[PDB]
Amino acid sequence: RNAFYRKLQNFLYNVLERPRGWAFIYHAYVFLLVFSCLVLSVFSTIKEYEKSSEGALYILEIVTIVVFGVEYFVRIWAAGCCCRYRGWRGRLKFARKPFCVIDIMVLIASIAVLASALRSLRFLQILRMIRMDRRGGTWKLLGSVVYAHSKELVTAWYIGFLCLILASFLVYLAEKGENDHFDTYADALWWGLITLTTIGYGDKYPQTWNGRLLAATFTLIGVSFFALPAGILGSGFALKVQEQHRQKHFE
Amino acid sequence: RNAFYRKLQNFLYNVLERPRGWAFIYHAYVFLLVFSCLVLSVFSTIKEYEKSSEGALYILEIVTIVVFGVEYFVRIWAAGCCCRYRGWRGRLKFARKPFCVIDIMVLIASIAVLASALRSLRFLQILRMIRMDRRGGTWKLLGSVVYAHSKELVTAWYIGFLCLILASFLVYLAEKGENDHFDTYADALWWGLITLTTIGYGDKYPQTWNGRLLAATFTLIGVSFFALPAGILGSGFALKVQEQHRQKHFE
Amino acid sequence: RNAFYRKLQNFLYNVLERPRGWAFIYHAYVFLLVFSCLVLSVFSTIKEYEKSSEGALYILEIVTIVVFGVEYFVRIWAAGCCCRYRGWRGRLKFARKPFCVIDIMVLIASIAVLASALRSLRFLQILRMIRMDRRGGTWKLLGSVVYAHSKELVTAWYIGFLCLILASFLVYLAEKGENDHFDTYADALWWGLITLTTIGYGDKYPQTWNGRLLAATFTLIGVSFFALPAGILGSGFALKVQEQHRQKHFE
Amino acid sequence: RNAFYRKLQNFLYNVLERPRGWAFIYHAYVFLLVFSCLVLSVFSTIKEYEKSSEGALYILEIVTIVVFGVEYFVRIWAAGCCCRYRGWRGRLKFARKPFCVIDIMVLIASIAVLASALRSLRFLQILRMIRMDRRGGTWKLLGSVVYAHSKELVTAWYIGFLCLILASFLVYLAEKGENDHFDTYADALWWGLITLTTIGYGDKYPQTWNGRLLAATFTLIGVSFFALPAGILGSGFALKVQEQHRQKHFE
Ligand SMILES: CCOC(=O)Nc1ccc(NCc2ccc(F)cc2)cc1N
Ligand SMILES: CCOC(=O)Nc1ccc(NCc2ccc(F)cc2)cc1N
Ligand SMILES: CCOC(=O)Nc1ccc(NCc2ccc(F)cc2)cc1N
Ligand SMILES: CCOC(=O)Nc1ccc(NCc2ccc(F)cc2)cc1N
Repeated sequence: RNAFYRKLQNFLYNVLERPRGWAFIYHAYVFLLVFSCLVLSVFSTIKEYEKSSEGALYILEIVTIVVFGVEYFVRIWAAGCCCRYRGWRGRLKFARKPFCVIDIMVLIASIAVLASALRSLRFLQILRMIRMDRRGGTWKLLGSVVYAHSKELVTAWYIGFLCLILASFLVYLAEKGENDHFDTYADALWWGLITLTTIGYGDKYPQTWNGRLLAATFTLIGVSFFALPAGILGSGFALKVQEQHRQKHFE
Repeated sequence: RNAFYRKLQNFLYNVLERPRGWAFIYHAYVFLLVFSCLVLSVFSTIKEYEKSSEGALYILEIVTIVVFGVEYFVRIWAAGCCCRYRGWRGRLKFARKPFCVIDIMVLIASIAVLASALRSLRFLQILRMIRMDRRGGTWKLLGSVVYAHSKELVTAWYIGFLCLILASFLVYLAEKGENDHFDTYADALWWGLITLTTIGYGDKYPQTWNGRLLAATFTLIGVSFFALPAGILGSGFALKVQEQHRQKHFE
Repeated sequence: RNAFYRKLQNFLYNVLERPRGWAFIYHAYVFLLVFSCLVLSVFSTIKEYEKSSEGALYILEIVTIVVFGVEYFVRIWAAGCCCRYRGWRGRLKFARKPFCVIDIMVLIASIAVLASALRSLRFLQILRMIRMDRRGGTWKLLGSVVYAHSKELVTAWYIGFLCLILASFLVYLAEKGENDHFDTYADALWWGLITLTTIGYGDKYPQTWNGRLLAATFTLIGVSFFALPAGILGSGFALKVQEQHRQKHFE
Repeated sequence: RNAFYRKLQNFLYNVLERPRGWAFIYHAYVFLLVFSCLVLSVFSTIKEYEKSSEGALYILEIVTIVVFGVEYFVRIWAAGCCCRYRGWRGRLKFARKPFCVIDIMVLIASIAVLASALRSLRFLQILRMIRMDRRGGTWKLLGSVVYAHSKELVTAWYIGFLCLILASFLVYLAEKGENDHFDTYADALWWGLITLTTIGYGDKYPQTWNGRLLAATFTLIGVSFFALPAGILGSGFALKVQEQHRQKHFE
């Protein structure tokens, strides 16, 4: 009962901790439970189905509190696999990690809330989602690629920003008298910011052929400068994965 | 009459089966007949031209049933080219393939429908389109490239999802009292989901300068995080074709 | 007066013909005259400024007919530089090229129109724009890159098309009774086609939480599959220019 | 007091001038002061909060004039580090640079305005933003990448422009009689230009099944040709940074 003790310790703190193979199954399904619990929290908002959803939602709240209670327990046990955290002092200190203690705090809030309250449960659910990280890996990856392309990006942010201010001002001048949409500069900026991202709600549009004519030039330019940073970062991620691909195919 | 027998067997089960050269002509034109049959099925919906289209549509239904009846026949014959499926047992078992039997089932439904019915014919037409694959090659290609970029993508899905929930909640707080668009959280989420994809129907827009001010920041961020996965996959497909290009230029 | 004869022949049929250096100046400015002539043709449409624009437009029509008359003359003369088309037979046959004869036909139509008419002049102006090519180089380049990526693209066109038909049908079912936007399938297809491209006019939007819920899933998928082919072709052009870059840096 | 004199000269004309490390902190924070001063200039437009913002804005105007006055002073002093501009003649001529003299002119306008006026201060603030460059580096980078891809781009601009004119004309013909949106060609062009960029305000949309049918084809094409140049330039920037990456990893 030692090699089984020690084996299951290894593979469990493989799955619970940094997971490799089929542990992504478990990490996806725990994501599903926290996620669907957040969704039913949204169904609580509709007063026409508030009572029905609330019925099922306390129940799924039951299961979610039980799931993460046991997950907290099980990880603390299978954390014996750490060669630095072993037996007494390890497992008595491992729950002292930063993420772990905030995690137990979020979990205990989950515990009491079942023992104005819904604000608390919506937020703790969100921290389950953000609890997905435990490392900030996503933030690290995004920061790296944003850093590598700082000159190209800042080129796009500067030139796009200028096109916004310019086009908004011109349209404001041409359509300040004959239109009620463009009453003050702040309205012309809302209009510029909402066309250049190609959202185009339709609540403010120019209606004199001068406004149409000036928007039509800075539009053709600006809408393509607001769409660069998505294009630049998209290519950056793909290129970076190709390089990590080959580098890893060797080492 | 053997070498002609055997020649036309080869080139026909080249064209009907895995096609190389001018067989893409035939596969495109059969796609046209199934496609245009689906379109006339849509024209059936307009009651102002329902009768005219329905007139022509039973006729093109005639041709389509005849075409695929003969295609079923001709492929079963020219399937003698299979070195594993030869004469009796092959051609008597080749129609036992999974895709082939579902194909004959869809075809026989086509046969009876010309012998509440229009629901059946719209669906069988759809299965002609999905019958285009016979291999799931498109699904394989998409799955490969989605798999290769799982870390970059999940970075985008996580950070975009957070920006959605955050911006929707802030705008909901700033514009819950002075506006009828944002009545419940579920409305604020519909608004967030429809601006961040830059659809912008225009049915819900913020109208207090607090809502405009908070949307204008998470908008500039979010609309570019919802547009990544198209950008990442787009670069992924192009890069992958370049690598298959060179690799094949050798081997 | 021979070396000057022959020199200016060379550099002129350099500029007029396949241009290298500062001949792009001339080709841009001739593009400006044809272009601005088309624009004033559009100003003719507004009856409030029809007369003013029409005033200036016959005048710029004067200059444009004179410009291209002389260009036709000058190119036919400087075409002596062709080692195959020399003196009598060359310059007497060079105007027999396909593009040249259609060009003289368009020019002569320009001549007579100044000697229901505006339909003719709008069209001939368009053929000046399309006359920019003379080779179909742009069509060749686009066809090459579309050809190279046929498998990735057709993956996107197939999967996007399916998502359209599917989402439109589901939304049609959920919102056929409680809404006047979605009356027939053809309306649901117009709605699907206009959200998935993220145009979003706002004339048709779902208004029952079932329609919002089903659109919100196929939206998140579809809007990113309709945006691939721009992303794929965009990366394709950039990659191809890098390869032609290095290849030419050698040879 | 010489080595301290000379040391701080070096590191200061490192930070103020071409900055390397933590000088980006200072250059970001000076960007914040000019930027937030522009924003409060916009809050001046809303007459409901005009007085409150104007209150705080003269104050932040105080700090901004003092900041750039001292920056002008301090840079002129620490400009002794220039091996060509040293002591008397250098520091007496260094303020004779083009950017420096326009900068002092903008600064002195800032000085007098605190000693119809708001038009002047909004513009000078803008020139602080454009003063960020001092070199046109962003313009240089954009021009380089636009130049490198001139053939692919002009392919996109030509083919997209044709699709615009074509689709707008067809829709104009099909929906000129039965609709008030499309009254003249100029309206059909506004509609075409605003759908093809996927803005889609919603003020003009086709409403006869002929207009819907013709828009639906040139839409599927055009909206993807208007989105190329963002895609091409996006890939161009990313590719170019990868090449500068490796080249610099060597030299
Ligand atoms: C992808 C990460 O987030 C983005 O890079 N997005 C983004 C950021 C800025 C801009 N434009 C410049 C601008 C700056 C300030 C302003 F107040 C207004 C406009 C465009 C985009 N797409
Ligand atoms: C291309 C294949 O499909 C996509 O990757 N598309 C996509 C998927 C998700 C997101 N955002 C995150 C999100 C997640 C859940 C939610 F309920 C709401 C938002 C954005 C896009 N474009
Ligand atoms: C860039 C050159 O043109 C494009 O490749 N564009 C494009 C073509 C098709 C699709 N979707 C599939 C579809 C097919 C048929 C239909 F009737 C409806 C939808 C999307 C885009 N963007
Ligand atoms: C990124 C830098 O700016 C752009 O390249 N943008 C852009 C420029 C033109 C076009 N279309 C062609 C056209 C030309 C003239 C016209 F009067 C109307 C249409 C599309 C885009 N996106």
